[PDB]
Amino acid sequence: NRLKEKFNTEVTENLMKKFNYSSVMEVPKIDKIVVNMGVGDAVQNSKVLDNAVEELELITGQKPLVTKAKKSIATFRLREGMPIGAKVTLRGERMYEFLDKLISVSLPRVRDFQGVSKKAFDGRGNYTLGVKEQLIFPEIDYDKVSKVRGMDIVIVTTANTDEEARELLANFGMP
Amino acid sequence: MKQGIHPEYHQVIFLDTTTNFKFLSGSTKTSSEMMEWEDGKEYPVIRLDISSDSHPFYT
Amino acid sequence: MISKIDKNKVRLKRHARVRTNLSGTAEKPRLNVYRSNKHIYAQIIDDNKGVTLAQASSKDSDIATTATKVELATKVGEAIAKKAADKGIKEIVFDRGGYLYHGRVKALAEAARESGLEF
Amino acid sequence: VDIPREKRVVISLTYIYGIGTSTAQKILEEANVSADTRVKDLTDDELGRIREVVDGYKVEGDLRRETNLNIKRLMEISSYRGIRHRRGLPVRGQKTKNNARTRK
RNA sequence: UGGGCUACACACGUGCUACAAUGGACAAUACAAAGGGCAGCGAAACCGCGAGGUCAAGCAAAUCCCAUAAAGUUGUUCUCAGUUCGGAUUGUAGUCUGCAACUCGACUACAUGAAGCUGGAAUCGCUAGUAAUCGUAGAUCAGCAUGCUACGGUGAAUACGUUC
RNA sequence: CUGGGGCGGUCGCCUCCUAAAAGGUAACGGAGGCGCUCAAAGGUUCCCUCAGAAUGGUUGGAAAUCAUUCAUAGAGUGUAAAGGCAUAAGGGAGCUUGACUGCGAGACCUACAAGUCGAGCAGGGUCGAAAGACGGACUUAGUGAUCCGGUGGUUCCGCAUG
Ligand SMILES: [Mg+2]
Ligand SMILES: [Mg+2]
Ligand SMILES: [Mg+2]
Ligand SMILES: [Mg+2]
Repeated sequence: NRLKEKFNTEVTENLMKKFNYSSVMEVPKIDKIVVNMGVGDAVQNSKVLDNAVEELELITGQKPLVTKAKKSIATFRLREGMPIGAKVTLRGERMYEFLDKLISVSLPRVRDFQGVSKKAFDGRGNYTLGVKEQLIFPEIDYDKVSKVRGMDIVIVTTANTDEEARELLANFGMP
Repeated sequence: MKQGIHPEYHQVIFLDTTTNFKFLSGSTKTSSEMMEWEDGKEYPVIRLDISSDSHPFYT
Repeated sequence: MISKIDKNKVRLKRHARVRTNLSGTAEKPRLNVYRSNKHIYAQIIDDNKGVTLAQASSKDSDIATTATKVELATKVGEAIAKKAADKGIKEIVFDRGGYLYHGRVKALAEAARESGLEF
Repeated sequence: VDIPREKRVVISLTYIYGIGTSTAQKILEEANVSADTRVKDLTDDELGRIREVVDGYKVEGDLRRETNLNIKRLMEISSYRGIRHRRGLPVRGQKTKNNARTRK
C-alpha cells in the first residue's frame, strides 16, 4: 500500500483544480477492479480451466470465482452449471498493488504504439480494458504455461460521466 | 483474508536499473539478495524489465 | 459509476420480513433493536395497541460511556429489563430488527436474559 | 541438470537439451574430467566445475524458450520464412511435392 | 526487371541414405585406374573449428597441379534400444560463386534430433571379374547431380533340367 | 355411448374455456395433461433477488461470460394448465429427518360408498439464541372396492384337556 498516495495527491492537486469540486468527498474514486477472464467454452477446456484458474491466481493473488452458465442457449453446448467463467473483484489495497503494477507493464509488453484506447467508456465511468494475455507472469517466464488466452480488466469508479473518468485514467495511464 | 485459498504475494521490489519503480507484486518467491529500505523489504527477484525505462507513448 | 446502498433501507426490508410472524400482545411483548453506528436502542413495544412500555438507549445519560460498543450494548440490555421489572416482567419476544443475532444485537439479548427477562 | 548415470560422460551430457558432441571438447576444456567416467565418477566436486561452464550456455531448456519465440517473431511479421511455419510446409525452399512428408 | 517453369490433401515411376555390433565413433597405416587444367589447375607455407581467404612455387604439360582414393588393415572403444544406430526438420556461421541467393542455390558451424528394427500381395536386375559394394573423374557449368557417362578397388552364390 | 345402426372414435382422474361477475351446469363442443418424480426437489434456521433492456468489453456467434444503469416480476416455481408467490411458495448455505405415534373439536363435499381441510391434545423429537416452525414437495392429477391369496406381528380365539 505504498503508492496509494498517488491518488491522495491527485484528489487535491489536480481534481480540485480541474472541475472545482465543492467538497473533497465527491472526487471520483475507484471502487473495484474485476478481472473477468471470459468464457472459453469448455467442451474440453474444463481441464484448461484448471490451468485458467491457476494462471489468474498468479496475476492477482486471490482465487477466482468460477462463474457458471444461466441459460440453455443452442448452437452452444452448455447447461445450468457447466463452469464457463472466472473473475476476481479487487477491492482493497490489492487493487492499487495491481494497478500501480499493470499500467507500467501493459503498454510495453503489448508492443502497441498508443496502446489501449482514447475512449472505451460506457457514458457512466467504467472502462473495460481488453487483454490478449501478453503481460502476465512477469516474474517466472514462459516455462510451464500451456495455452494462450485472453483476459479482460474492468475499472469501476465513482466517476459520473466520461470526462471525469478520463481524469483518473490520466494518472499514469496512456490514452 | 481467508487462509487456505490464497497463493503467496509480497512487496515485490521491482529492481529495475532505471529508477526502480517498485510498486509491484506477484509470485516471485526467489532469492532475496538486496532489499531497498524505501521499497518493499523482500526479494528483489524482478531483475530486469521494460516497465518504466522507455515508454512508447511518453518517449 | 456505482451506487452505494444505505444499510438502513436493506435492514428495513429485512426487518419487515422478520416482523410479520413476530408480535407483542402485552402478555408477551416485544423488544426490538436499532443499532446505528455508535448507539444501540432497545424498546418494549406492545404491537396490539401500538403502545410502548419501556425504552433504553446507549446515548442516554444513565448509560453513556466509550467502553467497547459491545459492553455498551450489555449496559442497555441491563437497563431495559430493570425498567421492565417495574411492570410486566414476564416473557417477551426478541425482535432483532433486520440485524443478525451476533455481536451487539446478541450482547443486548444476552444481557437481558441474565437480568430477569424470561425469553 | 538432469543427466543420467551409468554411461560415459561424453555421451551423458548429450541427453539434455542443447548439447551434442560439445561435451567431448568444450565441457572437457574447462573441467578436468576424463572419457571413462561411468556412474562411479565421484562428480560432486566436478559437479561444481561443470556448473560454472554450463552457466554460460543457453542449453538446459532455456534455449527452447528463445527458439519458440523466434518462430513467433517470424510469423508475426508474416514473412515467407514465417508463413511456411503456420501453414504443413517445408520452410527452407524445398520441393513440396510427394517427398515432403516430415512436415505433412 | 518482376514472377513462374521449384505451387500441394494427394497418386504412381526412378534413385539416394538407412533401419547396425560381418557395425558406429576416434586414432594410426597402405594400395589404384581413368580424365582434366587457352587467367585455367593452383602446390608447399600460413591464418580460420570448418566450409575457406592472402600472395608467390611450378605450366598451356608421361614431368606442375587437381589428388592424401575410399572400402581395407591395426589399435582403443560403446554393449545388443527408436542407446555413440541416422541426421530428416527447424534457429544460430554469413563461407563462396556470381549486378544480385526473398521467392529459388551450394556447403560446414555449433544446436535440435522425426519417421525408420530389413518390409505383405506382388515385382525387377544378374551367369566371373559379372551381381554386390567402395571411392575417384569428366561433359555440361560463374555457382549447383543422390542424375548421366567413363574409371578402377574388393567380390560371392547358383544352373540337376525343359515339364510349367 | 352413438343426431338410426355399422365403421371410426370414446370410456378413469387433472387443468382451463364454453358457464350467463356465488356454487353448479350438457353436447361425438373448443384446448391440453396424468397412470409419476424427489433422501433433498422434504424439514428448519439463516442470508439472497430475477428476466429483459441498453451501454462497452482478451472470448466476441446476433446472443456464453464481465461491468454499469434501468428494470413489478415480464424470471423462476420436478411435471399439463389455471390460480398463486419478491410474506418469497423463487435462489444459496448450515444443521437435520415431522416423508413422527395416538388422536382429533369443528368444517367442506356428497345419493351411497368415498374425497378434502383442520385448530388443538398428549407422546416423543428436529431446527432455532429465542418466540417458535415442523403429521412431506406453491396448490390442484400420478391411480382400483370387496372377495381370495402371500408375508410379518399379535396379552384374541382355537371344539374334552394341553
Ligand atoms: Mg338424423
Ligand atoms: Mg360460476
Ligand atoms: Mg412465467
Ligand atoms: Mg423455500
